[PDB]
Amino acid sequence: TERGLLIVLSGPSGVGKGTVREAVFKDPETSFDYSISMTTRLPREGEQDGVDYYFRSREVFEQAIKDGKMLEYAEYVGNYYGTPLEYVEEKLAAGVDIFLEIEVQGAMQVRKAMPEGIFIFLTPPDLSELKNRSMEVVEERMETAKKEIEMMASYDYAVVNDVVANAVQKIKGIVETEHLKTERVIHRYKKML
Amino acid sequence: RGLLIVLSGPSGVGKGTVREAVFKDPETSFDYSISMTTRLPREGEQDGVDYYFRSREVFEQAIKDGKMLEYAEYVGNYYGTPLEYVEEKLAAGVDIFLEIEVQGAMQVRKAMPEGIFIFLTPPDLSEEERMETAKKEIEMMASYDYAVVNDVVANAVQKIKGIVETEHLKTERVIHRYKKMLE
Ligand code: NA
Repeated sequence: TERGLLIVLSGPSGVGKGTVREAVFKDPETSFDYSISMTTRLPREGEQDGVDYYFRSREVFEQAIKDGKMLEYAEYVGNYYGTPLEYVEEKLAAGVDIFLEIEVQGAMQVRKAMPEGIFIFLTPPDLSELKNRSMEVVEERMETAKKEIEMMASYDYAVVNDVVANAVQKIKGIVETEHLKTERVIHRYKKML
Repeated sequence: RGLLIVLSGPSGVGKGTVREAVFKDPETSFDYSISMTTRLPREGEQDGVDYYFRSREVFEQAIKDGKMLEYAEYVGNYYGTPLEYVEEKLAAGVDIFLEIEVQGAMQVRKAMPEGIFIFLTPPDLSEEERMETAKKEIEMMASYDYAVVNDVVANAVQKIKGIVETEHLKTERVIHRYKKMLE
């Protein structure tokens, strides 16, 4: 059993992260597991622990935060929501790739907690077409572009969401390429011997 | 700037077969790195297509003048990669695909680390001399960036295309493109 990879897809709000993540999971060639979040809220109708969420108490959640066992977390209306280190680690050690789609502020928490993850920045198609366009809106668009390029330096790869199908193909290519790195390939061959 | 893609692996692994299939693929944007040789053309071979056919005098002068990226002599015949052709195509934004023997690949690695080194792996490795070969192939592999099994030629081709596209999507390269656009 080769170690799984944590694949983190982020990028600005409205770039199509949700749509790309859905298409990645619909693709018959992918074999990712979705990251299951831990929450302190109680289950709703049809929800199962270990399937929809890891339902835990506030005490358990805060203890996980204090012990550095939380990759990312936030409190949304008195309820904690977060990505637990223990369950991500168990799946990676069992050889399963985990795919996590998250907002840019959440991604920086995950990056600090798990630098071994593969961080993909989903890019607006307008970023390359910026010059093919001073108004306060033009000044804002140029400022947005500069900050996206600066944010991108924290990521491993940047993929343009020109066509959802194209972003999916590039993401599959990234994950396959990461598994072909000789450090990982040698590990497989040595464990065989 | 174009990427230097170096495909290597042991003799008989199918480097030639995989390189031919890579160039037959309609999606390939790679330009084949044509080697220079002092041997005469074989049946169906053309200068500037299959090889740069040159005399020993020209080749030895290119060696002496530091104009070879890598070279070797095999039973009186020189084979090598001219440095200028590579450097010019890379600067013009063309990706270069170089299929070479393991000893040639290590010359290129020393000269140009920025290259993407792909080790084409025998399928029998996962399945006394055979064990010794396997151990040395695993040891060699550590000097390469990626290792691709030649299980099915079509599968090796898609993994190689995937490697080149992924290297193009690295944020260091993507940021460089966007900054130039910015000004
Ligand atoms: Na596809």
